[PDB]
Amino acid sequence: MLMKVAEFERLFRQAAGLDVDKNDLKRVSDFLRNKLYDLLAVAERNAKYNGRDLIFEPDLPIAKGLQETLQEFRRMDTALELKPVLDALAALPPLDLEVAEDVRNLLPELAGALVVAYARVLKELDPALKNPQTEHHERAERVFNLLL
Repeated sequence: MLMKVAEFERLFRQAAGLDVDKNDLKRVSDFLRNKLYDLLAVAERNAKYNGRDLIFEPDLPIAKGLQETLQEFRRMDTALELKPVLDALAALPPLDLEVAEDVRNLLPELAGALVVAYARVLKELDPALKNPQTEHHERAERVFNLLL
């Protein structure tokens, strides 16, 4: 998974006051891993367009809102390990281009930002519910699919 079960739990609680079900975490991890991979796939296309053979941060399609969510995640002081994120991404097809060092270091933070945004979307679907179940996750995925 992108991070430890305890880290996912902590982020859902910190970001949105939600008690996430441990049973839904593997699906959350896989879903967000796919979104992160797709940010890198688009970044690869952008790097090539700019005549480069390496992916830099500006190549990742990060809109202002997600950039602000990333800053908020950074300020939660949650140091996520790189290896689990790289291992999760390696589960999918390799990209043609490698990424710059600053991008590699940004990956765990982007994984955390995606969890913060996902938790907050899940909360907005039912502001009063503290313990969302699988059905709510299906709706949160549909929302994420519209933009990422």
